[PDB]
Amino acid sequence: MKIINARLRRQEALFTLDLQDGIIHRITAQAAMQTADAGAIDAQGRLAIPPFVEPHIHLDATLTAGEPEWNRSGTLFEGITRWSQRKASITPEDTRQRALKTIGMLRDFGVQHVRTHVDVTDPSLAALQALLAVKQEAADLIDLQIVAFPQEGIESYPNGRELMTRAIEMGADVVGGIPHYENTRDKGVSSVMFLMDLAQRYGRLVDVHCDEIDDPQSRFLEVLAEEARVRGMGAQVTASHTCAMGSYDNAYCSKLFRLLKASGINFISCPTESIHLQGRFDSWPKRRGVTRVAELDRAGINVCFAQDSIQDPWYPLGNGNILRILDAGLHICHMLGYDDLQRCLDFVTDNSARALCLGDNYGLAEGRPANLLILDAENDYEAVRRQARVLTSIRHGKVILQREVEHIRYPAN
Amino acid sequence: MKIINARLRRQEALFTLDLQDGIIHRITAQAAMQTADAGAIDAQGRLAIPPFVEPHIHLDATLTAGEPEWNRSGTLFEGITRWSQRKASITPEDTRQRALKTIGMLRDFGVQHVRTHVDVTDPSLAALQALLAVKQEAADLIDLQIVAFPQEGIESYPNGRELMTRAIEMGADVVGGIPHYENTRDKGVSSVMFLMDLAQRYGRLVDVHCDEIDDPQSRFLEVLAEEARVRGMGAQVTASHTCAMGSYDNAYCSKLFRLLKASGINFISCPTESIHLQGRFDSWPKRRGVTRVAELDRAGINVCFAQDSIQDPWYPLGNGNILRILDAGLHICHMLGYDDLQRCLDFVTDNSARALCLGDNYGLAEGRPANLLILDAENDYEAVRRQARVLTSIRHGKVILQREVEHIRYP
Ligand SMILES: Nc1nc(=O)[nH]cc1F
Ligand SMILES: Nc1nc(=O)[nH]cc1F
Ligand SMILES: [Fe+2]
Ligand SMILES: [Fe+2]
Repeated sequence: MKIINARLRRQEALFTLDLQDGIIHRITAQAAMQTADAGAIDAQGRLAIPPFVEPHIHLDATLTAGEPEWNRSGTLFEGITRWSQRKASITPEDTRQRALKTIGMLRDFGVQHVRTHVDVTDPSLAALQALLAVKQEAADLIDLQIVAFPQEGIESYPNGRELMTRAIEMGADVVGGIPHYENTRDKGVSSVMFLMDLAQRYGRLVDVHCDEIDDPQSRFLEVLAEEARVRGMGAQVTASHTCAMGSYDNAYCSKLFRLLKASGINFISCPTESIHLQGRFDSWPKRRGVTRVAELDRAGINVCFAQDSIQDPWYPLGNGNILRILDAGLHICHMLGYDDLQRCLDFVTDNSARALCLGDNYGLAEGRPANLLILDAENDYEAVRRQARVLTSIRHGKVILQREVEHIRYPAN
Repeated sequence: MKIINARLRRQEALFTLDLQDGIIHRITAQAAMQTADAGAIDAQGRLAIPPFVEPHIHLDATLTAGEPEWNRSGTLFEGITRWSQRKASITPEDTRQRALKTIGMLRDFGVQHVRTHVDVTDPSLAALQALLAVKQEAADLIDLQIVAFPQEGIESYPNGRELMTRAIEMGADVVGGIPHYENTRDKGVSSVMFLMDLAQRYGRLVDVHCDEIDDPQSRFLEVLAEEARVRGMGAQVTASHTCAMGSYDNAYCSKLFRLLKASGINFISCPTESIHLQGRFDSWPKRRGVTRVAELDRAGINVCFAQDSIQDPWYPLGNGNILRILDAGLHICHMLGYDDLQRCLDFVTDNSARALCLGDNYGLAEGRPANLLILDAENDYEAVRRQARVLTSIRHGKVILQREVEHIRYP
């Protein structure tokens, strides 16, 4: 299949992309606009990018907001209580139906790579069973990674170490954790030691809910980064949230950055989720509660944005559109400078792909899989400013989604 | 013209809206999802609302981002510097062309009511002249209100008082102000006294940029509210921004609220603008810098949301879509409760209309102007969740915008 008149990120020239056998066969700069022969897609000067990535979402909990009760306080902790209640009625088929519906939303907005956390603090591991099957069933739309996520703690929940182990042995791709939620500081530390041992023993990736709390004493990130560094696993390890970093002592944080850089770990921020869940224990002034995204990025540290929740016990909105999350993140993290906006798509594509260790299975380069979108915009700035629609989504060389370009009529002239 | 099968806000019932001679002739409850007759518009269970309002925007500065230099710090103060530079080459034609294009964006997203601030710290009053003209020219799309806004201060700029007076004489609807930017506290206070005298003498509305700064000592709001209360002009008065309130001592703020309630003034918050401009002088933790929107609303005080800027020396983004602003404000102000979401369109429709004193010229009631939208959603919650598109905009009983319903194909 041929795509002509396509823009590529941060370049002026138009390109033709030749897709064959499910991979990108050739990419070639054109002289100017050209005409689509039969069986050629004309991108019409629109941007072609690799697919959006959703590197952190809770598909087991998606679409359960209000069941059986609402999170009245809007806090992380009440959300956990509400989820605990909903867990009483989770079945594999219930999980499957909700997850597939949310996957449809992600697909509608150009997401082809998803990393989902699944709560394994449930002796039945019902949601895990369902999502391991969804991974197979939904492969025509997405590549799904599954994180074994001990929502109620590893050290603090009955048989927590055993449940994490079962989940990894069943084939969860990523080992999770929640050290700030363990009952004591010492158990928070030992949970990190366990999960890293587990990840290393089974050769899995790591993605830990790390310091998702406004307490400036929540410093489990240093433990994770140092284990990553010592074990030589940096690239395989992601720290999600790190909200407490947004409240750290600045002298400590400056020291910390040396280790963060040295460890080579990745960071995920969920700005719409954290703006909603953080700052709840302040009066006024009210902190933003988001990690230091701009600063990590300027230090050469890989950071990206994620939606986290869609209509679940923690977050009542969500429609699958990662560009809305990008917009929120640039605002809250003070990244609306000219240079930030010229490359802002990094934070929902390339950086996220690096966090998920997609390697050569991602990106527009000859020889890589033919997975791409055509966006209704010419560049990064216009993409975020207009919240550009995904006009075409192509997966394994096939068109899986097509939108018409919006047309507004003015009947009164 | 007849619209059938329309949802109205916060009800499950279906309605027919009958429009004649530019007004809403009849609103009738239906007993079913009806088959449409040849002439009728079938809303198909979609929500009909009065138009979105943009109660605070700077049209004179719109689409000037980067001219002649960028706001590198992303601060309110550098923004004023860059604007001062851009103002050096502002002309009426320049203002008119940019303002019309942004008005086009606002129209595209269902905005029919707009209050623009115009910088009158300019002895040529170029932008004001242009916008007074645009108010008439663009009346087929929007009802525009103009605020005489002394960007560089009243007491603090050469002939500031005389320029404010001249701007009002020329026909500005609203008297503006910027007390926290005056050079001393005492001059901030005197500027409020002057601007209230000016508004009261010429019978104009008031809308002040009030305490747009993270300084907890910035307390001009109390002076503004007290003057409003004493003069009996609360309903005519609006305080825009009030970012400092998000940093006030809490005992003081609790006391202040009694005055805010008694004064009857309105509040406008610009969440995307403030999240961008505020908190710049903190390290960590970093404050939100937005006023106490949820608290004002719970105290029965009228508050609403606005875009503030579209691609200007203060804010590099913007596309005219007020629903994105609503989204931002609900998140940043911690108003994502179930109850909040069920009525969240208040903050970009009814509340804003109240701030602009639109009265019976606004709202879906018999006898009122046939100005309304059909949104691609059934209720407030879905409208903000999906960022619902405006499918139809009707003004004075005529369709002025039509969008196709989006249809995704899956091959
Ligand atoms: N933000 C969240 N934190 C958690 O620990 N669980 C689920 C969530 F959505
Ligand atoms: N937020 C703003 N404050 C001002 O004083 N001027 C212009 C703006 F856009
Ligand atoms: Fe999460
Ligand atoms: Fe303003």
